[PDB]
Amino acid sequence: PTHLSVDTKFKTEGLCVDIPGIPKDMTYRRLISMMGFKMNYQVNGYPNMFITREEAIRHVRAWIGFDVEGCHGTNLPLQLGFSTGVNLVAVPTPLMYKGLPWNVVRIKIVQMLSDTLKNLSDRVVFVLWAHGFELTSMKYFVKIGPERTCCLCDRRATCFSTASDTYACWHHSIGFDYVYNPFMIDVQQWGFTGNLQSNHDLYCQVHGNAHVASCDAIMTRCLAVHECFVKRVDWTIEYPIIGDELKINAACRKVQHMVVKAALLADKFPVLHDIGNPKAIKCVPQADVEWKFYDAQPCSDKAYKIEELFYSYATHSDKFTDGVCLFWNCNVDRYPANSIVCRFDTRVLSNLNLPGCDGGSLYVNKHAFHTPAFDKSAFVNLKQLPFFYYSDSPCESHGIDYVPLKSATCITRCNLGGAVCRHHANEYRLYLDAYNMMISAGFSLWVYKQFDTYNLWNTFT
Ligand SMILES: COc1ccc(C)cc1NC(=O)Nn1cnnc1
Ligand SMILES: [Zn+2]
Ligand SMILES: [Zn+2]
Ligand SMILES: [Zn+2]
Repeated sequence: PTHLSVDTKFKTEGLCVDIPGIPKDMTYRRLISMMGFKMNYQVNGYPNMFITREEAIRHVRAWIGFDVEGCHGTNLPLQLGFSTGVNLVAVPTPLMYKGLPWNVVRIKIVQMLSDTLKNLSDRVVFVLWAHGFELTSMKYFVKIGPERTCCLCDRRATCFSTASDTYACWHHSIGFDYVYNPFMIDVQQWGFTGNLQSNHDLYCQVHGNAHVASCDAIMTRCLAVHECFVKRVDWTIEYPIIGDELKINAACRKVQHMVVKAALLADKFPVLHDIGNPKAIKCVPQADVEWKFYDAQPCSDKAYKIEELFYSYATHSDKFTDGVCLFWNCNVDRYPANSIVCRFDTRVLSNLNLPGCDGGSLYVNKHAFHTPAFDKSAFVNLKQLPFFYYSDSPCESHGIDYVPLKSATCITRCNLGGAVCRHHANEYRLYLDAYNMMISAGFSLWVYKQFDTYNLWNTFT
């Protein structure tokens, strides 16, 4: 059970309005044959055009919703819609394009998928709510065959060119006209009652139905993400490194240690309530503070209600008002005023952050985390945490050329003494790099209103 057997049954009830008379008994093998594709008994890495739900989840970065609506089926123009917002009209002679023949439409498809996916995935997975026309239109822009490599690099081939008779990956496909060996999954096969809009609207109010193919393509991919990442969550699935994952995670651990350590030194809290990851470790192991941990896995649907995080049933909760609360990526509706908070901003544009369900986003870095929509009102009791670098380490070099550092936010004994030493300047610039990496990845930092770095200077006496 590695791939989806071509002899698996495909429910054809969703297909019978575009294709009336379709057999109720249908296998993937017969469907693929009906679509105009010949697998010809080939054991070359492409056993089926269609993939399992499990394989689709492993390749979420490759998901592109796809819908086809009949504008007028051999003699009529089709509107091709993609979860990128693109609508192309193909004539058989929110971005809406005018009627053009397939030979030019297919060039645009390859360009669009290539620009969208080159930094996300080695493939495309068309996410469908299959009614018939999307499957029968594939033959006009898709070619299949054995698994191949790019003509310019070692990556797998995702495109084919009839002009040059060559294959390319998403990075080297300029001028290519066919999508080569794509994958697809039909959301309707999962067992739903009612149409696409009725199932999508149950979970999401951000995607409306403006009655174009791209709206359906968006809704289809949204509903798929809800089913695979919101209601059902899998933290055993690892995802490849496609960008700054390692640097971002390392920056996150540096910022956390810095901010929490300085909050403990500035306001000397006697107790810290660490609410979040059940596998969390003390980010400041040498701190005096009474460290108390509370387990809450990342919320993937709605933000946790703060009232429910403290709901102790028939017994008393701990006194959250005593000391400080640390919410490191533990997303709540409204933070207590005595908090240190790291909250991922779902609106961030990046190769790690994919569009999600109901305003939320699917953040993919080692694991997939569907995150609830960033909401500014969650931080009404707090303020934005300013950048600062703090260090009590000795002014000792141990060792990359140099320019003297002048900064009001380098909180060290040397800067108090009038001149930042080389070590603390090197460490300040590295910390500032890590800090900017974390902010630009989408993370935002918030703190209790009494926080003041001026209180850190007297820790050097
Ligand atoms: C669902 O939460 C609980 C369940 C049972 C019990 C006994 C306690 C809690 N909570 C709790 O004490 N949270 N806390 C965090 N910072 N101050 C208080
Ligand atoms: Zn290539
Ligand atoms: Zn939606
Ligand atoms: Zn120094």
